[PDB]
Amino acid sequence: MITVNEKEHILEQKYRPSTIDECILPAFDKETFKSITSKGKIPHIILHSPSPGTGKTTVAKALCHDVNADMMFVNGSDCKIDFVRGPLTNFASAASFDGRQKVIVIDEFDRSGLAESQRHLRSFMEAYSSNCSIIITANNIDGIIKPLQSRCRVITFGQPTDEDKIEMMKQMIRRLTEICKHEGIAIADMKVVAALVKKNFPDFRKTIGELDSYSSKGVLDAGILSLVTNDRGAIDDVLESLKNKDVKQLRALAPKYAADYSWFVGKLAEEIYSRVTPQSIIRMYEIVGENNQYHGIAANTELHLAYLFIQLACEMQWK
Amino acid sequence: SLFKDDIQLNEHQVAWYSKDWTAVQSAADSFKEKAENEFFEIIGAINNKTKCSIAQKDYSKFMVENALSQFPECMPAVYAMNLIGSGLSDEAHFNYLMAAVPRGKRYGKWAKLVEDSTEVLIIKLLAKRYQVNTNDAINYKSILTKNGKLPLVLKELKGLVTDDFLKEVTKNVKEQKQLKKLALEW
Amino acid sequence: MKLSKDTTALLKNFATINSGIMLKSGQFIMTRAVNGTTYAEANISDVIDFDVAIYDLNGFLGILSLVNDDAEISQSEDGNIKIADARSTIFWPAADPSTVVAPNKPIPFPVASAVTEIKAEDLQQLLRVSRGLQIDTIAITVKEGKIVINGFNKVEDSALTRVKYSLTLGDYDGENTFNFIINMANMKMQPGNYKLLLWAKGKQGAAKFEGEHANYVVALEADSTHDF
Amino acid sequence: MKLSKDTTALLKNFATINSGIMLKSGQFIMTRAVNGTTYAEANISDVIDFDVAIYDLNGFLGILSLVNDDAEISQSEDGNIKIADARSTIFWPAADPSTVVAPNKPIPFPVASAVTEIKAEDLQQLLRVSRGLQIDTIAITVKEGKIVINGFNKVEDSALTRVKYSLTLGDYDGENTFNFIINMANMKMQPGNYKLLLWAKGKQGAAKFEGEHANYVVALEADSTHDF
Amino acid sequence: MKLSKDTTALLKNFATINSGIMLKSGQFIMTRAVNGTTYAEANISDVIDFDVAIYDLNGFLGILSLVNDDAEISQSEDGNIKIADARSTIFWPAADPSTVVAPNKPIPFPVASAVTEIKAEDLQQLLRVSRGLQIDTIAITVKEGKIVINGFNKVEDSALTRVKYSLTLGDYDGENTFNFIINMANMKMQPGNYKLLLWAKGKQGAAKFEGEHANYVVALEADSTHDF
DNA sequence: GCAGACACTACGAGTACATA
DNA sequence: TTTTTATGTACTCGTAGTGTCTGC
Ligand SMILES: [Mg+2]
Repeated sequence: MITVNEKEHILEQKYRPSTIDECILPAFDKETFKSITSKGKIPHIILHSPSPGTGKTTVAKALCHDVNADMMFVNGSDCKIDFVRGPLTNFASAASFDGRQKVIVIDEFDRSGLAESQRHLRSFMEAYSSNCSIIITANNIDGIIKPLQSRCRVITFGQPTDEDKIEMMKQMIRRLTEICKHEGIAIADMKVVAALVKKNFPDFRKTIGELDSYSSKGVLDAGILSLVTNDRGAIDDVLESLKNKDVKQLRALAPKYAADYSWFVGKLAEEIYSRVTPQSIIRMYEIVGENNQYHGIAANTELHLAYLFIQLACEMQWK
Repeated sequence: SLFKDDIQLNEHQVAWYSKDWTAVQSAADSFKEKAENEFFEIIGAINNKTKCSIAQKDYSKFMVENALSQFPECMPAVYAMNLIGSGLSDEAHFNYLMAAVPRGKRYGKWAKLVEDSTEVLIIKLLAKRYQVNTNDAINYKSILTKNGKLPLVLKELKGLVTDDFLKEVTKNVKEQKQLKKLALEW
Repeated sequence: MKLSKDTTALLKNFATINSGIMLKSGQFIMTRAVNGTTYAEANISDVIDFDVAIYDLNGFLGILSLVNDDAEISQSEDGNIKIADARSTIFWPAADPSTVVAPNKPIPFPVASAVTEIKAEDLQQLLRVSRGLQIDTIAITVKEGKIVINGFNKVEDSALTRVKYSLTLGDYDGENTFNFIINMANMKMQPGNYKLLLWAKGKQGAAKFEGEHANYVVALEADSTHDF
Repeated sequence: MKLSKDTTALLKNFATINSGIMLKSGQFIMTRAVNGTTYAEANISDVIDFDVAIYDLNGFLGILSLVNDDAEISQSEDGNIKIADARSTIFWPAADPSTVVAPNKPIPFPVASAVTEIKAEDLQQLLRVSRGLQIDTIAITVKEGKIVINGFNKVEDSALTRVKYSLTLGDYDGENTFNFIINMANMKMQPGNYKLLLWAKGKQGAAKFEGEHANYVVALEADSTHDF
Repeated sequence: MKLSKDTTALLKNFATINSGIMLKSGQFIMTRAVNGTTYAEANISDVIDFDVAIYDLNGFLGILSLVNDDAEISQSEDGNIKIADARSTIFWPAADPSTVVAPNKPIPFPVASAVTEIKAEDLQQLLRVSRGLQIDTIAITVKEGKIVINGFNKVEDSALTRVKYSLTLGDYDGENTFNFIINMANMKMQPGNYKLLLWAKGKQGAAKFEGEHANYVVALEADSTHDF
């Protein structure tokens, strides 16, 4: 069932889906794409994530493949005004001689300095709408000028329903399993495959890219599961010593993370937010924020970190 | 206008097929339509206590702080992220505000002052000729009405109104009503 | 179906009324301004032996300068244009008819409401003259019996009353004084001697210059008042 | 009063030295920078017929390329100005002298410690070497009996040590030693033959460039060094 | 040592390959691009008498037009480059070799997989057309017992699907079959007749042009295909 | 030979991000 | 339902102006 490109080793690009069905998508989304390929003609479309690797630029090529379009594929950042005047006007005006929908795929078109090109395109789209249609791919919509969103069906990715997420995940697990059969990767514990999917959910590219790096040993066993669910750096020793309100331990961990402070302080905010009660949140930002703020006035940085710990130990009421 | 049968080719089709780009351009310029933002669904969530979670959308510590800066119920919380918030994650600065500023509502109008565009040009002028910063310059104008007759001095300085200087005062053809205005009644 | 110094020359010109063009089979060729204002027909030596539309003429012709004069042009296998040279070959794109404005049919000129003529240097003189002093519009009309042209600058002479150049053509047998106006960028015809037929039936009128190579027809301007 | 093709060009040129200018009646113009670094005088053949101050020069010479060349630039009926044209009339502001830095000092270059000439085509070569060989200071001095120029690079070569450029200007006969350094930035003349008169006693001093279309005088940088 | 027009026209070429260059004593000079894609070797008129590294080639060559066509050159006491003129004199920063990506020596070319030749008359027409035809890459394969060359538009094309151009080079004596694609961009050779040396040991593969002046090597494209 | 036309530069517009 | 601080620094785009060089 699975398309393999075989000119690539890089493996998240080896398994890039050929057709709209091979693609793992939300139900309504897949159905709307089937609907489109059915009518045989392709409208102007925008696909956007903003979460990378949800399949935007893959489904772009697939849509073309299904309707058998004559398709020019173009790097967004390469598509400046002189390109549209030049190469694209040529293609859009020329007649495909098998009677194929002509389609211009502009990938990752959300760059800011192309707004001039995008406006120039708004007039173009109406002039050449009879021949050929445009499929834009973007990570961030606001980088697509409003009159281009007016002219398009804007389809929005990787923001599935609670049910879609549950189905999509099953579908992705089935797929990974199938990729493993093909690749010679032994699955000892299915739990690790369900874990890789869940871990990186919206992003299907990283979820496959992961599989490559945990396959060093050709097998996925309970031992790999520890590294997949496990946290390689973490904060745990501090978070725990904080809850326990002990000090000698906090006093000792200070020098450890004083090393790079701006990063540590960041994690601590991110990680404590989840682990503490609602008005402890508001207190924790005032405490961490103030501490971060004077860092770099404070002369002994290791001490300044100890001071932060003592402060949070006392005032944090833990859920 | 010969031929006398043309299903009118739209403004665009003519621009392009004929390939004069200057007409294609003004056809481009047609939709420039500049507006954007949706920062008020972020303010709204901090207020109404709905859920956004940020991350995905662009965030402005300046824009969120200023918006809330309106209603005194908030100032305590904004005051906070103002002293302390410099140096917090946008993710954080947001999470905080969620858990501090409590009620919810606000209606729109910010407070912006009323500029007498003329009075500003006049102070901006005085501070130029006199190499003083703006507060003395205001003193000078108060003084310079009540004797020494502001027309005497505005007449000397009408000299430098250089239209680079006007761009510093207002932003529109209001700016050209001013070139003329102190070139006149002194 | 090779092409000669003669036939390419006239084509670089049609390329200036309209960038692309549609040519059919004959010793016949013709174009038009996408917007209407202008037109041009011609017959020529070499013989068009197939139907094809072009997008980038000025370009297409440049490409021809690079092969052997004895280069035979054909309709290529798929249906684009094969330009077979000596020891090489070029394939230029046949363009989609529906993206090139060519004349519906070879618009047939009515009978002359008026008749007169023009001289090559006179046309050379005029063309040369206008832009220099900023002129960008003109007007043919009866003056002291004969017919003359009066060049204006409609940018700095809005309502058309400060002539800035003039040329006499030949007197006027018939009898009424009319006033015909044309934009200046609309004067694409190549210098040489042209017989000048003029015409009118409503706020609509025309003007078909006849050369010894090809014919050009130019619309009028909205505020021209015939005397019929 | 009317301003010629050659006068206006010493006006775009005096703008590179002062935003504003004050020329008065006569056939003499002169200006020098708000930072007293740079003095430029020029005798024109259009006779200025009154006393005027402009906050901006390079702004004015703009509303002047448009108007035709009659340009009876007279004085407005309310203290401002009137540019009379073949067929229009324009009004530029006119600044209270308290808003323009004007030289006021047609002080006369004392006497030359040493004199020498430079050929215009050889200003050429230096104004251009320095551009892409990256020079930003030079030093005029005596090598092997003639008076040379050295270009350097104040930034890369912090103390004028490695010479990126030399130029030979015809021998010195007087018996003195000197090293006059000028910051290329503060050098702004349109090319041409130039008499070079350089004066200094002890530590105070300057260099005077005599040219057939203007005169130029600038200040030795901090460290210049001599024995006059 | 001096250099003539002919020499430099070369180095202005070798500049477009590597903006720097290292060169030593002899009548041989060479450069290969930083990124490992092309390379040229040269026997020349003028004679090199000392080793030296030039960081900014494209502009040194420039400085050189700024004095007479004869000025002599050498290694300064200052271990830099001295361009000395009749009247003036320049001193061009000789750079540290560390930083000028040059080739240690000269690597022989694999006795060629395939041989043929190309007229310079012919190759001018390829470049000439390529502008005209937006030909960005080419492929040299075997069509019916003869060696052809095909220009494409990798941009609009993508898969090199349709041929926009096709010179016809030599004939093919041997009995392999291949398709060597070449990035037009990578083709930096002063025009003149060449012998062509192709090579491939499977995934390995390159292309050598053998001039009268210098030899050039360019890398095939990623899926140049063949049975060698 | 000079135009034409090419290749290069300078500038202004819009975006951005770290500081206060 | 509302709408952008001031200073300094960096980068991309389009275009217009600028200059050196070659084919019919
Ligand atoms: Mg993508």
